[PDB]
Amino acid sequence: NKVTLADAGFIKQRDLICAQKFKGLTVLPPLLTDEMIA
Amino acid sequence: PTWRVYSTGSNVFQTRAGCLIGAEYVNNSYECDIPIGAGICASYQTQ
Ligand SMILES: *[C@@H]1O[C@H](CO)[C@@H](O)[C@H](O)[C@H]1NC(C)=O
Repeated sequence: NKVTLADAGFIKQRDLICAQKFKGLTVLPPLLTDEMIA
Repeated sequence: PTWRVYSTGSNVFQTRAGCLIGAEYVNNSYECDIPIGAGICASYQTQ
């Protein structure tokens, strides 16, 4: 709760900072989720 | 209406990395063979 993530590679549905997807910048989610790192 | 002109109609599974079209989602847990993302993996196993 002290590291604020930006995108985390999740699916996108007043405009947020994630409007870089429309210009071709897509963030991929990691293979190992946090439930597996835990 | 779509730039990719091929057609793929099969079992649909929704992951947090995207939609997986072409693979069945079993309930077992095996070693990761082909990584996809967001936890799940893919493999070529018999039944
Ligand atoms: C995807 O579509 C479903 C069906 O309406 C919806 O419930 C869900 O919130 C949407 N987004 C994600 C990230 O699954």
